[PDB]
Amino acid sequence: FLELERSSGKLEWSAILQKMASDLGFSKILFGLLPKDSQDYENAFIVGNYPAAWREHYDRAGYARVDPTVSHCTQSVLPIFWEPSIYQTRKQHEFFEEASAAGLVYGLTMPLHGARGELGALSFSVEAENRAEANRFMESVLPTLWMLKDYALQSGAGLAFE
Amino acid sequence: FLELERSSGKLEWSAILQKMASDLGFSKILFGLLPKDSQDYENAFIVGNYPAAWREHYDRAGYARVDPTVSHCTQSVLPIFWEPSIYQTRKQHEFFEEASAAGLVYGLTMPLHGARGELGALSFSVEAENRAEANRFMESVLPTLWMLKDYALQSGAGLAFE
Ligand SMILES: CCCCCCCC(=O)CC(=O)N[C@H]1CCOC1=O
Ligand SMILES: CCCCCCCC(=O)CC(=O)N[C@H]1CCOC1=O
Repeated sequence: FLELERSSGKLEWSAILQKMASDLGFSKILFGLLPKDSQDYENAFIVGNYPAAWREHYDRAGYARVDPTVSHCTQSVLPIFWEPSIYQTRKQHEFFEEASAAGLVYGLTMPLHGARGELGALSFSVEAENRAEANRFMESVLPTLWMLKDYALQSGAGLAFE
Repeated sequence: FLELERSSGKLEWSAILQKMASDLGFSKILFGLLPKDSQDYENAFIVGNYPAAWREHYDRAGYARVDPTVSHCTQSVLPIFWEPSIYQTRKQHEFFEEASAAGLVYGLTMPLHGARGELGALSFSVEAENRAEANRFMESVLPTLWMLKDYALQSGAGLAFE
């Protein structure tokens, strides 16, 4: 946890975060951050190992307005699991189809709301065989994730905000 | 935690928040929240069972501007433990000495930063003989408190202001 805070720069910070996520049994992560009052989602600060094709397509298609995890983040400080039922609109249906093709089926997103108005998300995706297995897994590590997201946010904003 | 989310009104929500903190070892607590950019701390939505003399005295001589925990809250999302490591100035000396007289020797403060810009603090005080035991009491449930502060924040911001 405290290693995040000590890491000099983005690159080593990112590596620490990815490894910590890997330890817990997640295969993909995204840490994404925007400053206060900003809605420039396509130029957010992004770290992690999401597929670059997904990231580019997402930004090009403006999926930040479509991704149900992102609207949720703008509205809440509580985690959102990537349950089928968060994908409610036709476009979110297609979003899910496309996210699945990129390996992003099971996971959750922890909203980030930093001390200086930063808005963001920390998503963790797990490769699982079914929704029963995935959810039960995420539920096991959730208290750890909960502390992790705020440490990530404070240190991560700290390399971004300054 | 969901029993908090379902709370209809402030009084009802307050009782369950007080009960839960109490169940966790914290006989004194303060949930205080401001809307976006409200620096008038005496305007803040306030629940908990801090001694009323302390609160009114606090909200009148601008102890919010002296309290090291509030300074921290405007800069961090991470918890701050109440200790001389944070009370070090002379103006912060007597703050602690006075907080001590009111029974607030040991505790911690979870900064609050809600999704719509809300600013505030959830503070838990614990009764203990010494700081070693005090820290044990707090660190043992810190993951639970971490979840509780965000649950309190989301539900709370929706009752205070909505
Ligand atoms: C506020 C920061 C800007 C947003 C960066 C992109 C946010 C996300 O990509 C959220 C996220 O992890 N969504 C997941 C949900 C299934 O597919 C995804 O890509
Ligand atoms: C943003 C909220 C506006 C003012 C709310 C008061 C917050 C606090 O009272 C912080 C707090 O709990 N300080 C602790 C430290 C020892 O005595 C106290 O009263």
